[PDB]
Amino acid sequence: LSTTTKYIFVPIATIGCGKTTVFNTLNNLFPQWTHIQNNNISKKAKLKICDLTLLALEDDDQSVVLFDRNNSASRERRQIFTTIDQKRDEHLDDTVDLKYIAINFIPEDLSEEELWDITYNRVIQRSQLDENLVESVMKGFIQRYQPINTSRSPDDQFDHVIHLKLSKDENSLKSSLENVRIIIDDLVQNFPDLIKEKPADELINECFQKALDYKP
Ligand SMILES: Nc1nc2c(ncn2[C@@H]2O[C@H](COP(=O)(O)OP(=O)(O)OP(=O)(O)O)[C@@H](O)[C@H]2O)c(=O)[nH]1
Ligand SMILES: [Mg+2]
Repeated sequence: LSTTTKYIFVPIATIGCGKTTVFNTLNNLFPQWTHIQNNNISKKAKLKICDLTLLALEDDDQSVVLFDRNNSASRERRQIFTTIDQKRDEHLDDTVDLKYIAINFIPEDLSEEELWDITYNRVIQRSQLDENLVESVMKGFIQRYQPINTSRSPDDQFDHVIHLKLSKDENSLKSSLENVRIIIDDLVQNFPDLIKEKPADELINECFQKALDYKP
């Protein structure tokens, strides 16, 4: 109306960390949020994910973009900050305040061995030349992975970091469901004007079930 705040949720992740499951759950809970999936964008598309992000924040209707891309490498985070900062005046007036929230999918203390075991088994459970290609692309995102470091450029440009968990499921609780709850609780504490009514636990569970059973 006079000063509007918008949010870009940026994962730091590798393949199969649950980015899309977490973001689909959130979008099921919050239909007005915009989930942009880098995987669904043609690498010969005119508008790339940073362009679509700014387009999806133009209307007063639109306040959250779920930026669904791995960003395992530091330079991929730097691309987001620089590109959006350079182009935001093409589409947004000066009353719009943009906040970058990092969603960290890979805990500081997780070994590369455990990261691989968890994500590789998730991905195989969802053409042997096919499998070797999948394994090799997954290894490339892990090879390039540089943990978040808000003490140095570029991660010091994040306004906030939400730290997620990454474990084998225990006590029949999927870690992505736990992470959805972590994000919602963090937002209601740290950005109370974003989520008005904290959704009921039953609704979160059902929105997660929908995302989990989604078969593209
Ligand atoms: N067991 C278990 N499976 C999960 C969990 N979260 C997601 N999955 C499954 O793991 C697979 C990968 O999850 P995605 O949400 O697609 O992960 P992603 O990070 O988006 O991976 P990419 O799109 O390939 O980059 C899917 O089959 C999910 O249903 C979880 O917490 N526990
Ligand atoms: Mg995905």
